[PDB]
Amino acid sequence: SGPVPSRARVYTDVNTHRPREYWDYESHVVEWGNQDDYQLVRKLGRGKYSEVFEAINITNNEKVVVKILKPVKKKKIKREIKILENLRGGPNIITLADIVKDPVSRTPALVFEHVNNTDFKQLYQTLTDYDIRFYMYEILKALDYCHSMGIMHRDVKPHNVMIDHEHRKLRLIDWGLAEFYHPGQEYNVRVASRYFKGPELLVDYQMYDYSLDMWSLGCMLASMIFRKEPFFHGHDNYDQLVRIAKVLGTEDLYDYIDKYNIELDPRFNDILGRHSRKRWERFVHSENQHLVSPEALDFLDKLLRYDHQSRLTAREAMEHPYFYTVVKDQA
Ligand SMILES: N#Cc1cnn2c(NC3CC3)cc(Nc3cccc(-n4cnnc4)c3)nc12
Repeated sequence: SGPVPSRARVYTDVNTHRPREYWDYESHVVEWGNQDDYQLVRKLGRGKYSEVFEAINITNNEKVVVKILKPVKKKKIKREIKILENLRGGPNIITLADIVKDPVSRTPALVFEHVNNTDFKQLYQTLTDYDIRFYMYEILKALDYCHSMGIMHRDVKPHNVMIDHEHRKLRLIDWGLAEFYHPGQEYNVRVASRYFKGPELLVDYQMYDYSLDMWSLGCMLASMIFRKEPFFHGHDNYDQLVRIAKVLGTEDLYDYIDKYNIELDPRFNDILGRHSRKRWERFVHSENQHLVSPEALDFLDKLLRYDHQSRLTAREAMEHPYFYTVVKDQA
């Protein structure tokens, strides 16, 4: 009879202090550009809700990326657009450049700045220890910004990070799952990719916040420093929690569940079992050691907690000793 409520420990009331129209995205009327300014060059991808193309803007010969949407509810498009507009100009956030509709096909299309992304297949296997720190820092810039701006991404994962390694340039993309944080709001748990889902999603706690992003970020980091993609390799949503439980241990899981008075889907009773909390050494090997340091491990531990309220904030993370060499070097 009742899960215990949660609020975010930071940036809690940011949207409340803004005018309505900032977060009330169903109000948003869309500014349409001229679709004849863009010619499609080649397909790049086929996401869940979109097909993605490289294009040229013929007015200025600018290279651009075009996301043509499949049928989605207008208020979700208004949501994606509103968040992009609110965040435009923020550090390492992708820039929305324009919005167009095919006059006949009535299909909306988002137009983005092009990033010359070297492929995350082969990039991630040439990344030095310093490289990872630098790019982890650059993602945290984006996350602290969007959080301070009342937004949670909700789909942080390698595919949604664009890196031009030649120009040491990073952009957090795909804001189509992002939502505004409002104290006491119960969100949809059917979000994020399986391997990147935090416990709150898996146990069905809806009153989550920005700290979801910090779990996902931990997942990314783990896979990068231990060179194990994906780090938590679940067979389905249920088993994903088990993979977490096999590392973080069942004791803290049940403490988390008590505190928030969560009702576990009675299925979980079977397969969760009892499991100790493992040390990170069980994942350190000769081919990864050159990426793992005590400071990296300390950092990771403080991202990957069941209790969303005890995970580092983006700002806290940025102050971690893991990034001292990076922070000092960025002068
Ligand atoms: N935004 C952006 C951007 C910017 N650059 N870029 C590149 N650059 C190509 C490698 C040169 C690829 C690329 N690919 C891609 C593939 C599937 C889905 C999405 N997506 C989903 N939601 N928004 C976007 C994007 N996206 C981008």
